[PDB]
Amino acid sequence: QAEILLSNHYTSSEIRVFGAPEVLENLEVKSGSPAVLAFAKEKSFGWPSFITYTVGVLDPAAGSQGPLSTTLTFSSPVTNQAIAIPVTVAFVVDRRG
Amino acid sequence: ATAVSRPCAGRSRDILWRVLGWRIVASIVWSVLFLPICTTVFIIFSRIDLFHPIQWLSDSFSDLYSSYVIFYFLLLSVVIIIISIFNVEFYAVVPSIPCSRLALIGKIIHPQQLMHSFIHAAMGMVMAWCAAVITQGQYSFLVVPCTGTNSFGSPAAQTCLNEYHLFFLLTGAFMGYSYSLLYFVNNMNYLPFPIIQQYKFLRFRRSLLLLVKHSCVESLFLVRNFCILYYFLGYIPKAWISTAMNLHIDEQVHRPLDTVSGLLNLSLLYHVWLCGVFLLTTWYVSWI
Repeated sequence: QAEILLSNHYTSSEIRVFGAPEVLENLEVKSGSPAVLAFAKEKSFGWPSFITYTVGVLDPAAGSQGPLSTTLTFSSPVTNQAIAIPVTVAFVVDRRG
Repeated sequence: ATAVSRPCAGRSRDILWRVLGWRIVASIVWSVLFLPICTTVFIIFSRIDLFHPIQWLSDSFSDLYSSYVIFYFLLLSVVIIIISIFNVEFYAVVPSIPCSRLALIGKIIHPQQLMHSFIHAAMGMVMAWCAAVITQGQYSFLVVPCTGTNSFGSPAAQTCLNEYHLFFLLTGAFMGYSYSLLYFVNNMNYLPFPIIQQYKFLRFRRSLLLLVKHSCVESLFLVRNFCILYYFLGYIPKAWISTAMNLHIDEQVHRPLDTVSGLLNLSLLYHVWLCGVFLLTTWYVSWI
């Protein structure tokens, strides 16, 4: 996933960060807003090596005040490498406008 | 318990409903029956171009038959019914003359005459809302997405407060308050009977031409007074509404109406004046 969208119909999403096993072992995750979280679901060190993170909203009320866009940064101090993914949160009392 | 012992407090009103009830109902029906003649004229005066007058007339009818104009006409008919009903609370057969300046202040601060100025401010704000959606374009909505945010970072569609729609709504509130204040200050609520009774069509055909001339001048004074009021206070509703809804301000695309170099915009001033002419004419038609 290059960007993430969270809403009434997609309350979470599942992104894989790929890398080398040592870089994935020491992989931090940092959100630009406390209303958006990510947790590690599964690690694979077998090729192609990855970690699936389940990403989701902690508070739908923060997601109701407007389209909350933030970033989710995955970073590994062992290589000083980081990847930052946009996250849009949009929770709606939907119908015709 | 306890419906007993007051039959004369029926009978005294029940004769008043025999004599006046159908006269009130006929007045309410005629107040609504003139509303299409006011809304057609409001669209035709807001759509004016001077180079393509065939398209001006074409597209004025394209809006007139549109389902959104039909809905706002049904809301505006309820507003005119309620204004016609408040003329039935507040009428006087003897003029409520203030024998001192303190008596005039005490008349304005009377709780029903205050209730009528709050309710007319609300009806003026709702009528200005209907008018601002009927004039479309930059007037149409209180909230607009930020018009320059090409700064890749945050795919959240950010939102700004539409200061021109706020100026429309707040002019409507000021006009409704001012009408209700004028209604008790001038004793417009007084019913002087005619020295010369006359058939209704002549009695109205003689007064409507004086009213449309009055509405055009009184709207121009109310917009002039509101422009002076906004130049000293506009920031207060503006900063309250931006904080209360967490809305931004597009200070790069729009000039703020706290500034004389935004507030002197002739297009806004014309459409807000025309809204005041529609407001005053429909409300004074119900009163007449």
